[PDB]
Amino acid sequence: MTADLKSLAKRIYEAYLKNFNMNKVKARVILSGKSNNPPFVIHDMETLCMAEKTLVAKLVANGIQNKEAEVRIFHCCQCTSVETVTELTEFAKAIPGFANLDLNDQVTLLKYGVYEAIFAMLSSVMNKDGMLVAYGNGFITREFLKSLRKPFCDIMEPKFDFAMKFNALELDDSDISLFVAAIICCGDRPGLLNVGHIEKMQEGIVHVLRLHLQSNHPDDIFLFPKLLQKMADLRQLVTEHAQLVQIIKKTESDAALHPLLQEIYRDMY
Ligand SMILES: CC/C=C\C/C=C\C/C=C\C/C=C\C/C=C\CCCC(=O)O
Repeated sequence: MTADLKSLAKRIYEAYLKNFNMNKVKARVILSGKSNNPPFVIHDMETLCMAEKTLVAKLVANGIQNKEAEVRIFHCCQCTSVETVTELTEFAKAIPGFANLDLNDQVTLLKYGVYEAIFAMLSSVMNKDGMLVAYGNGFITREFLKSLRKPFCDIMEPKFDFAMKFNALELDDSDISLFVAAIICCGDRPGLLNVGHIEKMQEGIVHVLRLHLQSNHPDDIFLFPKLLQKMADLRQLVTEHAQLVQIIKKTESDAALHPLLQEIYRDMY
């Protein structure tokens, strides 16, 4: 007559496999070079423009009215975030207690948590040379993103830096699913109404995470505190990312921000 924490961990993992279009196994199969619709490599302007014509044709169907390359890239980044936000919102229903919260608290938790979760999961599609994009159908190089004009070259590099260290922890999907659930369940988000119930939701999911890591990673006795630190690092990465997005908003008139993301950023930090 106790909670079955192993079963809860499996429920979380299954919800993550169902709700996210990309997972670490799927990404690694693509990244390894394994036969139908392999990713198109974007390493320079020529290959960016070829990939766009095949994979996002509408965005470049405007002739002389097409936006600048960097702005098109930023638009594609935002489309990816909007999709991942939708996936995270459905995933969160699997977290014990989340769907029992008031709707406004669900919204606040997702508002602060989504970009932390986005950058954690992005590590799964990154290696030291580049990252998968467009539902696994493109691979854009880290050097190409660094070559973009300021401020757009400053978007991805800190995320690659985070990812290389995160990937060295050698987490699998069963671990990452619980880490993402724990990110969402933070009782210290600004503006929460029912802090007490959220704190107990957080305690429960972090307990599931700690026990799972103990079992799944017997070789790394500090993995749990390492991941607690990664959550704090992600909060700082998101604060800095939001500051850069605000610079883009103020100084780049063509880089329209999608309304869902503007709402996430509004009053965030
Ligand atoms: C063929 C063109 C398609 C894709 C290549 C262009 C851009 C890369 C796409 C996605 C990159 C992945 C994640 C985006 C990272 C940070 C989010 C920045 C925008 C935001 O603040 O929501």
